[PDB]
Amino acid sequence: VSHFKNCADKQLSDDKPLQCKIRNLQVDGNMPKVKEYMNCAFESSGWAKDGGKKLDTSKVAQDMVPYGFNIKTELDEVTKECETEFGAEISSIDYLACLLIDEKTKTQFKTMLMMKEADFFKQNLC
Repeated sequence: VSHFKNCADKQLSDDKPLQCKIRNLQVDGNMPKVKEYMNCAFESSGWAKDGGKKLDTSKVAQDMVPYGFNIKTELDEVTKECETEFGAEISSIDYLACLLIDEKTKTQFKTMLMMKEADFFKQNLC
């Protein structure tokens, strides 16, 4: 199951340009539809809890095992810093950005994401 493709096909079927930006990991929460999309994709991946307010790092870690990674402690640290920054207003797009910006997590997370969600990320969207 590609959670990212299923969310894109159901929320963004008429918005290939935004799908391209998502493919390129060049989106933020100020763009219309992005907070909604990323909550959809993180929730069906088992990552977003409480509608996007919390992140289950144990599920992220589970998903990374087939790619040879185990950085659960780093995921916990980055997630905690993200929560301190955004507080009650946090959502999945913020957790994504935190993971993609931190040297502790970004390359491992992107490898898992590109491989596990290949059915979305491989598409000719741009």
